[PDB]
Amino acid sequence: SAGFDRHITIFSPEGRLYQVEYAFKAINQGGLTSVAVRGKDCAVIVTQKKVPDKLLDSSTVTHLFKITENIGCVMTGMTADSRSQVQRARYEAANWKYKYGYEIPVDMLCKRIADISQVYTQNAEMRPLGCCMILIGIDEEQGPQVYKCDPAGYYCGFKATAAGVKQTESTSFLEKKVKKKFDWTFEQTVETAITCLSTVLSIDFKPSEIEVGVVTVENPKFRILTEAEIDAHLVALAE
Amino acid sequence: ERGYSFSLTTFSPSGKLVQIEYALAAVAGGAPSVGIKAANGVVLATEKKQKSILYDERSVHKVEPITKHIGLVYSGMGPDYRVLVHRARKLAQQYYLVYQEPIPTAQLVQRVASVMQEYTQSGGVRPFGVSLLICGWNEGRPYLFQSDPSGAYFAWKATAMGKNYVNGKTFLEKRYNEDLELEDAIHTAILTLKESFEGQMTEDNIEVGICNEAGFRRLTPTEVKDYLAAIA
Amino acid sequence: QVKEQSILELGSLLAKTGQAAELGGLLKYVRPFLNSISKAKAARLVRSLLDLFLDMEAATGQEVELCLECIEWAKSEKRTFLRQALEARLVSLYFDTKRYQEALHLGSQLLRELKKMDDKALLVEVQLLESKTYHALSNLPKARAALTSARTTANAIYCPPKLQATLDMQSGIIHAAEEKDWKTAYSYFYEAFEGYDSIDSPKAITSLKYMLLCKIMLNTPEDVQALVSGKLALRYAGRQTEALKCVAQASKNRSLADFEKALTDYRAELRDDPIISTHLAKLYDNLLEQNLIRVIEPFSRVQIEHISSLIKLSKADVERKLSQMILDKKFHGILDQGEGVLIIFDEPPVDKTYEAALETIQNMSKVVDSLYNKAKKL
Amino acid sequence: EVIELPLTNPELFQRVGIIPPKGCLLYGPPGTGKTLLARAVASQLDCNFLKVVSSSIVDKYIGESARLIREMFNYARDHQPCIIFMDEIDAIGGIQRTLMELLNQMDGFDTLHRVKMIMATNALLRPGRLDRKIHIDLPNEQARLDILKIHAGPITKHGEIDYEAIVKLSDGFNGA
Amino acid sequence: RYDSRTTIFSPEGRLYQVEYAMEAIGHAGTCLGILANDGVLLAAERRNIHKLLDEVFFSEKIYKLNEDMACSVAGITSDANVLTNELRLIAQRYLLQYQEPIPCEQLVTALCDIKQAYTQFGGKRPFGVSLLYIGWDKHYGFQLYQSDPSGNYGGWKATCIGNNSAAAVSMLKQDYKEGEMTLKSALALAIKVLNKTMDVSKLSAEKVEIATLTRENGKTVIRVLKQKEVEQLIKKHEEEEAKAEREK
Amino acid sequence: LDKQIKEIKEVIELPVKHPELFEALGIAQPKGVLLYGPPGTGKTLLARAVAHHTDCTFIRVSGSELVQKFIGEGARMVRELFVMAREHAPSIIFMDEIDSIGSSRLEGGSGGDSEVQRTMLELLNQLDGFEATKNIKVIMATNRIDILDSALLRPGRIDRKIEFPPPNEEARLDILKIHSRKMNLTRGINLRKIAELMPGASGAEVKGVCTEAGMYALRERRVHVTQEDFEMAVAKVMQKDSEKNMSIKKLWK
Amino acid sequence: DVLPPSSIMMLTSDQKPDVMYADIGGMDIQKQEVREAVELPLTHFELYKQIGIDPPRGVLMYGPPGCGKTMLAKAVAHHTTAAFIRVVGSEFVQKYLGEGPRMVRDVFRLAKENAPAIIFIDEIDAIATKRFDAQTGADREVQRILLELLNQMDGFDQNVNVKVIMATNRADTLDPALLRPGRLDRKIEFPLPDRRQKRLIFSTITSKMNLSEEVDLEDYVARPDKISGADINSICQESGMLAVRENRYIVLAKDFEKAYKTVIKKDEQEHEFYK
Ligand SMILES: Nc1ncnc2c1ncn2[C@@H]1O[C@H](COP(=O)(O)OP(=O)(O)O)[C@@H](O)[C@H]1O
Ligand SMILES: Nc1ncnc2c1ncn2[C@@H]1O[C@H](COP(=O)(O)OP(=O)(O)O)[C@@H](O)[C@H]1O
Ligand SMILES: Nc1ncnc2c1ncn2[C@@H]1O[C@H](COP(=O)(O)OP(=O)(O)O)[C@@H](O)[C@H]1O
Ligand SMILES: [Mg+2]
Ligand SMILES: [Mg+2]
Repeated sequence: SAGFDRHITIFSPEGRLYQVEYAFKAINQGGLTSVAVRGKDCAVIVTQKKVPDKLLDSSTVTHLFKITENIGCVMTGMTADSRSQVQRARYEAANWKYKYGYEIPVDMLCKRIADISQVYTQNAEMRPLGCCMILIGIDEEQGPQVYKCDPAGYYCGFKATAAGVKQTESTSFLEKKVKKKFDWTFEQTVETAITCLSTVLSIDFKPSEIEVGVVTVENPKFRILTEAEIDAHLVALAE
Repeated sequence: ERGYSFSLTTFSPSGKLVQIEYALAAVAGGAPSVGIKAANGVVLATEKKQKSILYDERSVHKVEPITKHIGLVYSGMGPDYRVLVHRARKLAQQYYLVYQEPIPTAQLVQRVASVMQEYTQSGGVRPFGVSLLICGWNEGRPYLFQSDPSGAYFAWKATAMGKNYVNGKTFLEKRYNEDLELEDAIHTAILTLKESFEGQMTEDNIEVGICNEAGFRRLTPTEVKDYLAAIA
Repeated sequence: QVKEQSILELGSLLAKTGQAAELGGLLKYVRPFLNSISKAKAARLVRSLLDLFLDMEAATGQEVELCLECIEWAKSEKRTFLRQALEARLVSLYFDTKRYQEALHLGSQLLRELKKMDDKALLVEVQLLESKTYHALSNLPKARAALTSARTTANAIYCPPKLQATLDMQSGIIHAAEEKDWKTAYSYFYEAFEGYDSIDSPKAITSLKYMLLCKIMLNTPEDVQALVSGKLALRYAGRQTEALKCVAQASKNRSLADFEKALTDYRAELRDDPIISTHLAKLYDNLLEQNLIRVIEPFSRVQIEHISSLIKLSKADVERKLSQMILDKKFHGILDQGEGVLIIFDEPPVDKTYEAALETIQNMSKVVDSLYNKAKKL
Repeated sequence: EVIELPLTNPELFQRVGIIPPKGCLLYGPPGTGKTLLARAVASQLDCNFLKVVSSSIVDKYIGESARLIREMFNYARDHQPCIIFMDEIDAIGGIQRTLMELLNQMDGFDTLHRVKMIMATNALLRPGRLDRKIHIDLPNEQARLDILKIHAGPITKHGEIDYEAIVKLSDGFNGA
Repeated sequence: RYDSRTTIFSPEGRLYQVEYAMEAIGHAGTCLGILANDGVLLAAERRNIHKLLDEVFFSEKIYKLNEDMACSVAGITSDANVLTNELRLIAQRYLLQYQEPIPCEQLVTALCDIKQAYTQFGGKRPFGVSLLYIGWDKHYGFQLYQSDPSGNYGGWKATCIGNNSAAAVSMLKQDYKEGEMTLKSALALAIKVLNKTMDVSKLSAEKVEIATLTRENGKTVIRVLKQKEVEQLIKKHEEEEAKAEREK
Repeated sequence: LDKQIKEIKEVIELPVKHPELFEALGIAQPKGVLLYGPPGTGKTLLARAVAHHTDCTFIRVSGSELVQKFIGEGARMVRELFVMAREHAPSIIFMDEIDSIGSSRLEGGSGGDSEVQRTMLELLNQLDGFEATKNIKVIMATNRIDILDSALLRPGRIDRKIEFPPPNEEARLDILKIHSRKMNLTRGINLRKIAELMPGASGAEVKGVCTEAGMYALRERRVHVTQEDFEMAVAKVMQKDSEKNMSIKKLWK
Repeated sequence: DVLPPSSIMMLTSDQKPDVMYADIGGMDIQKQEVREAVELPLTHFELYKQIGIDPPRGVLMYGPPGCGKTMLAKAVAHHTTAAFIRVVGSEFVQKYLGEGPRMVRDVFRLAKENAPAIIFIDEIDAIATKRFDAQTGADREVQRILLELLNQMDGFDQNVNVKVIMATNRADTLDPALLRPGRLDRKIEFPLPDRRQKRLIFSTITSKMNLSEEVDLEDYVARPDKISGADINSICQESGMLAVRENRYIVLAKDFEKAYKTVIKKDEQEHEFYK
């Protein structure tokens, strides 16, 4: 039982791959939490921005990476592998554009990412990339879309989601929230995401501890909200 | 014989490829799937439950088309299913290009089985942890085959794979008659999913596909709702 | 194809009109038509027309005659499955007409044919009919064995909701007959009630009545109110459920007068059902026994008139019940009709010493016999 | 909320029907005050408050039972209310089947004097196997001040001493 | 131990992996072939006889390799399929280069060489497929060849591999009349052997597959017996058994 | 098992009853006999039968009685057993389930059992060593004849290894008659048909079928078992657990 | 003089499990089989003698966990007039080779001394695996324990008047020797409750509970979820405890529904790709 968890290509006695689950758990090593909420006409994601050192450069720590002007990603988990996967995703989007013209839909983009991860998991050559890849982006004819697609190679469509240490609690909070059908507006979506993160983390959420990125139908370009916009959204949330 | 339950390229003393059996167990530990072959067409049904209401049920489809007249439903590891379906589509289109005729269900199933077996012959490559169930209508005769990680393929008339497959097989051989029609086959498949289905069978939780002479098509939530209401 | 549907519609209309002779004439005329059509379709048409003919209340005594004519004609035409279906319907008709012995013999004859043959649905139906007829004749062990065989054959084929409801109802009846486990009887009756409700069959009300009777038999009358005012039971509210409710209330208050009044009022809904009638009579006997035992505890020489007044029953009825109770080693005492009292004493134990002494006397007598066998040698 | 209601009003528990509230768990960081929780809640009752931390109750197999499972409830009854406090169950005899049989034995059959087992370490989580589970958070810095004040009370300090900035530079995350 | 990989030699000098494969070949379903003066035949047992399984190919164990060859199979399904595909490729390649049918033994030797190469080079597990070969060639005519997982083939007049291969082979040796068997007699002997080689009584026609090689007017027709003739042969064997018990 | 019974009595009865025959023949008296076969074939039944018509001490040793915890307790127990058997000579020692002690010898190291090995070595010396036992015959019954080390199964410690194949048709009929003697059979209870319905019965499964028929009779509250009851008992006791997963069954074509 | 005579378990009169057959909800077939195999012979041996069938000596309950095997064992223990001994398979496997089989033979000898007796080996799945060609001492110890149990049950010294009851969950990984018609005559299956046994279990567990008029257990019984009896008991206890938490002594529909939703949840993580 426990002797089958040293190689990624060896099946456990009950029909399990232990290394993939181990990478899933490693996702939490960063100690961060990220949440995505898909509004009626917007997609908003908020992730913790931990800077436990005065000498760090807060501008170079942001975890929100822009794969493309129309598609967005937030890497949660191991930093190096997350950045490697973000670079691979940028390459995949560029190649899709170069070979087929139209911008690769987010679902396809990290479906390719997840296929790469799965091919990694099948052939025992490289340790699976221990970093959850949350994608957002407005898609014509399908409204806002947020897709989480992970080391083992599973990608699904999400109305709301989260990856990180506090994933179960955040998803339970979203389920409690996502059910009371209501106007999913830009401001409402950002407020719900920030509220879910605050309750899960139980933190006052100072403006310098969070980083937000929103894609909207009106402006279908990934935008990273500055400190002022985040603070205004927080003050609106409080009152 | 715990010493030989590790490598796929070594023979156990009794002569069992242990890793293939373990992969088959992993397949049987997946999501349910049942398919029935009717004299008029074929029916494929899988239970599509997401762990929470936060998952877009329409983003990932367990039943996917390989060509205009071939289908695919699985029971096991979905990420492996994605590569399996990609290989199946490539094989079907290669056959079409070389022969300019839609690949017959038998040949596509055989080539998919060969692809599966390709991974069960060298150390460092994990056997495909998913058993595919292929629909089809070639030469005016409905087809249903199951390709396993071991590479073997059969011609199942009607079977259920994944969790609670024993109960599904027992239900079959009871409500299955060799002279049914597509609607009755759909009803039997829905019932078979029901007897191994936990919770309410919503339109977004059960995905079905008819694969008759007209071709393979994934029933939209509307038709599934109508069928379930008729059965319910 | 059109002819079959037209004939079915005409038969339905005629059965509405009750022209049984006309129905038989149409059947005989169409006899050749079956030879011109498929075997399964012809058998289904004949079965449907025959069922419609039996549905009408025109029990002029020609129902069994028509069934026999149809079975013989089918045997002439060599339709094994159609003949088996006709025989099963004839067995059901014999049950309904209360001619169990002929129904029993026909079912026994047809059971072997259905067992060798692979049509297991008709086999399950015939075994259930045989179990019901066996129960109606008081042969509970054989009836339960037949029902167990029917259940075994049913858990090998597709049991439609109607067949499942019939099996559950009959097995609940059998369990109730064995007055030892009423919870399982109530569970089976609830399963049958749900199966019948999902089909809208008229037997749902009968299943509900049996459920209420099972609830009463468990010394839990209060649950009847909850059951009747349920999400599914509401649509069936009426005379029968209200009669069961009144009987449950009478049992709850534990008053013989209320029980007798309830039985007298709802005579049709309580005395026309053999299961309900027998079980309610047994419950009445138990209630009378308990009440009489309770009312004689303080007395030692109570006069019969006073005890009858206390129980609110006729003097003769209380006298007969007390006599039966005494004659059956129940509460100890002796009646004296000369003036009328129910004397109660303490029943001296038996003085086991005398039993032991008598046994020792017998043993010593046989030892003396053995010594007689000895002493022959002088 | 877990040990007060069962102790005070067994009638309301018996009125509803659900008798056994036993179970409980305090999984979290090691030794951050786990014993103290069972001590602070000992404000009322909790007299015996025995500790059997990972030892004498199953011992891998059954090593300990009755004389190491009942003798417990024994004094746990011939006396005022007490807490078994089978702390650190993650080190018992260092087996799972014995433990499963351990927690499903006559233990809850008696449940004498409202004695509630309070195991704390790190389908056995369902009712009848493990009651409410609480995860002890790492010592919060704002709480860290609370700890330094109470812990540092006895030591002879001077007036200028400040328990304010220590936590900012003291985030050891362990009570000890 | 000395069975970690095929390349490892035991101290006594035994390829433990090859022996393990040749032992595991016993799990496969029973197949046999009797060489007759006018032709050769093959018999196989369908282990999977579930009612829900649709028979679409009718040749699960008996495959056609060339216009004058056919080979039954016994062993792993994937290995069997790969071996049959390679057999067809080899036969057609030989036909293309030489423009005449492979003389049977050439195909057998090619497959045995492939299997030997697998059992020699490290990182490859031995092909656990032992398959009987039948065919006719201008050099020796009708022949039946046995292939083992180790690549060691051999000419044979009647052999059975798979379940209870030992009993079937022994009682074929007991009652095989050399040079005096006709195709009808060969089929009778094959049915007799299959009747007790498998535990299932009555030798159901659906549970047995028989293919025969005949030399008709220079065509080498490979015929797979239809269920009707299989049932006829089963009934003939039943009547023969009744006649034999008549002596009792 | 007439042949098996005669073969066993040739070693357990003839050598001790009439040793003069062996003295005249010039052959050494066979000492031990080993019973091996499919489970529930009748080995322990034959052992009990020999213990019945024995007129001789019939010391019994189970599988784990000679294992013991303290080192040297197994060897001491075996030595005391053989000394007591010799003192009460003649004697027969029955070692049921000799698979426990007497398995194939394993090397040293943590894996090896060692102690059971020492007990088995003590037994081996006792049965055939420097001191030759006189009038002590050992009957050991154990399934899996191939696992016993090739020292306990040497043709000097175990002379006759009688096989116990699952009863054939006539054997099954005889067993049914043996176990149905006290049953209340009904006319038309043909036992040949019932036996034909048991193709490979372990031998004790025949008794299981008889007991199941009796249990059906009890459940119906009668005292006679009919043929249908026997058929149902055969269908029940002879239940088989197939693979039930076509994927695994189809691996081997 | 000769002085008059618990040891391992030897279930004492004051140690009875305290569970009546009525408490066990809806196991008529299994109840009847267990009574026929372990209870009826002790009392009604006359029927067995009249039919001369040598009543079955062992029963092996097998099925999904939490279906109610141990409760049936407890009920037989409390309703039985014979000595009841309960052991768990994990107990037999001990260090100090020679203690597992020693304890097995000790339990069987104890049953023999005070007979009639019932020996219950629960979770015998531990030492029950198909005997393989053991190659290590630890591997051979479990096989030795199994051999000792087999010899004790149907061996040279027939027990007579002692019945052995075993409960497992696989029933197909067990050694064919144990499932021989002479050691485990009856193999009673305990399938997960269907729409019926679920209702009886709900009514039996709810019988003691205060409950409320507005609570219709039929609403929950008909739900397609496949839950064992242990799941039903957990649902009832959780609903009652939720009611108590809100300072309500009456359990209503909302609390029962919340408890049912909580209990049904058993996927946990599942990692989202195994399915
Ligand atoms: N939050 C706290 N409040 C008070 N004392 C604490 C706290 N955390 C740790 N301690 C100190 O640590 C010790 C408690 O350790 P404990 O949690 O019992 O270890 P373990 O969990 O291994 O039993 C006590 O001596 C106590 O003084
Ligand atoms: N040939 C036979 N004759 C009579 N009874 C048999 C025969 N074979 C098996 N049995 C019955 O099967 C049961 C098996 O018991 P046992 O002798 O312990 O089997 P084993 O020798 O396999 O341990 C016995 O009670 C016996 O009555
Ligand atoms: N029929 C039943 N009636 C009441 N509770 C039941 C029933 N079946 C199962 N249970 C619940 O589960 C327990 C019995 O399951 P158990 O026999 O312990 O399962 P297992 O044998 O798999 O360990 C009961 O104590 C109760 O909690
Ligand atoms: Mg034995
Ligand atoms: Mg249990």
